[PDB]
Amino acid sequence: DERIVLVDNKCKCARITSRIIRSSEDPNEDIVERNIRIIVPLNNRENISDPTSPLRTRFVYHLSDLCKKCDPTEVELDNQIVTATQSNICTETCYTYDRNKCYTAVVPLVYGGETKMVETALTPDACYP
Amino acid sequence: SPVPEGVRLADGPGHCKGRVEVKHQNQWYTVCQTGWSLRAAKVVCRQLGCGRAVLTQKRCNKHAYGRKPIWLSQMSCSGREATLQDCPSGPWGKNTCNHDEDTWVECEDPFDLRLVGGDNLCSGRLEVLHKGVWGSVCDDNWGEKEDQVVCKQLGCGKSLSPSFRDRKCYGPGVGRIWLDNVRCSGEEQSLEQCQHRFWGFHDCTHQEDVAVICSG
Amino acid sequence: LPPAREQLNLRESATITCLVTGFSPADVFVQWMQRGQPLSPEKYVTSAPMPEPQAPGRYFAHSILTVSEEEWNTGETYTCVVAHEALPNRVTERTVDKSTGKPTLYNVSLVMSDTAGTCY
Amino acid sequence: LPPAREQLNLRESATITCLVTGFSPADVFVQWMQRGQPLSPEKYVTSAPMPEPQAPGRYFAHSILTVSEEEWNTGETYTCVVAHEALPNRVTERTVDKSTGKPTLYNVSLVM
Ligand SMILES: *[C@@H]1O[C@H](CO)[C@@H](O[C@@H]2O[C@H](CO)[C@@H](O)[C@H](O)[C@H]2NC(C)=O)[C@H](O)[C@H]1NC(C)=O
Ligand SMILES: *[C@@H]1O[C@H](CO)[C@@H](O)[C@H](O)[C@H]1NC(C)=O
Ligand SMILES: [Ca+2]
Ligand SMILES: [Ca+2]
Repeated sequence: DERIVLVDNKCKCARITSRIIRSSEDPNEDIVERNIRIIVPLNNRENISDPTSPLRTRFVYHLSDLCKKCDPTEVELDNQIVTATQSNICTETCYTYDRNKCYTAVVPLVYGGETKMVETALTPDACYP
Repeated sequence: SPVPEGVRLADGPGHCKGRVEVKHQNQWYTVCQTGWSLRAAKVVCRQLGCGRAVLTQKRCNKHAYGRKPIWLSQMSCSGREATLQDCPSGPWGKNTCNHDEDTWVECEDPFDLRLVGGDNLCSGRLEVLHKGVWGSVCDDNWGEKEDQVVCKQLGCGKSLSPSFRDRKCYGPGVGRIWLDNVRCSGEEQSLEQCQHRFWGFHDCTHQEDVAVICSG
Repeated sequence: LPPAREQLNLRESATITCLVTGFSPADVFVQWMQRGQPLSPEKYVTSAPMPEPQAPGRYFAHSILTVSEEEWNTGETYTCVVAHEALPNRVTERTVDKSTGKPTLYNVSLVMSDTAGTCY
Repeated sequence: LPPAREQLNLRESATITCLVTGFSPADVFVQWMQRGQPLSPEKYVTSAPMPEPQAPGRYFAHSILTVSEEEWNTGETYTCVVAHEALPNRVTERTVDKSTGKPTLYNVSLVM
């Protein structure tokens, strides 16, 4: 209740919260706190959509490209309504999987000579077809 | 002073765009009051029910055949007030229309929704009208609360919680994914009254669509 | 389950097991592969399903595949594919190698740059 | 005003602002010196006096000097000397640097 969520990334599992604590009583001596929580996977591979990819042992977390806003907002100017660009900075790699997303693959299946490629489910359960 | 019987917005594409035409007693004329802010345009749009005012401007008169006379009173309206009847007007007098310019107003297309692909309606894929195009709604966040809001608007009764076993009978879509991350908390009256991301921005695929089955 | 630690020391061969449990009825189809290449019907074996003593109505079976010690030490990948009616997409697959599954050590590197950037 | 951090992040230059208000009458002269050596007049742009709408009778202006990113990072110092008749010694100075700020802390936790 006393914390405000800024970003809730799922691919990098990054979550940032900010909070002001009323330390002492002088209004000019209150500290501003920034919390970062990162969960890293140790079993996932380089490309989450290809099981043959090698393992990944290097993780990079840029905070300038995480707390960024990229959706035009509406602004009232007393004579019209316009769309405004939040940031000008606006291929990112997905470290972990997303529950709200489904991951599938193509695999050759041989039986009596004939080969039937069928869609698989890399994720354990995720969504249903 | 005359009381406006209605507005018609003639000489424009459809009836949500054109020139402001106040209905004077008997014969009606065009109005070019000064200080025409968006607040008066909002009341004008609400008169017709088109939707939200988006733009208002005065255009140069280059042989536009402005035969319609001009009014002789102002219509200072707070915008949040009611129909043109309930907003103060000056006591007749002279006109503020010095430069001969017509007043323009641009309302928006009204909202609509339907279910496509289900038998006898009340079931199927969700399509929402906006900008004169129908499109699909993403299922990234589709709780049970977001299901009942659509059902009562079309009068299909309370949803019976059909799960996803029978949601494969409608298939995917081909239209643009207009809405995403829809979160409806209360009943409200319409889906647009909820909190969404934006019109045209999504991170979904036509495979992941929303299927709603009400009681019928 | 990856091959046992004390089996690789003899440097003869390695055995990988694919355990599938908790299903009904008792008709399953397990096929092994190596980095997208279907393997021969002769290198792996499978057993008929048998009842589970703990929970009645759910069965289990397993498939055993053998591989050369040098081939497994190189770092090749293997996949287990099972076909049954109960699955949503009706086929699932899982992948194991040397680096994943009872490993020796864990090497991780982390970089956190632009920690004082603009958030707004 | 210390330079914007995002401007430095993008790595072109930096913006130093010298905001001076609350003087009367309208007579002010600001200069830019580095390490005790005044800089050329072609290094900063000087604004002009203009009344403050809130408090009548007060004027204010400012001056901005652009510095190279490497020069700002190397630790060079800058200052904005001001001259006004009403001042006691007719000279007042404010000085900032990269190190100008409040010491921060890092409560890093690693859960193996
Ligand atoms: C990670 O894996 C995916 C899936 O194999 C790669 O993208 C696929 O590329 C093939 C052709 O090589 C297409 O048939 C698929 O449609 C692609 N997938 C999707 C979802 O479009 C992707 O290129 C791989 N990334 C890297 C860096 O190798
Ligand atoms: C360090 O973490 C503890 C909780 O583990 C917290 O009480 C404390 O405030 C943190 N230190 C700082 C400087 O925020
Ligand atoms: Ca989804
Ligand atoms: Ca989304």
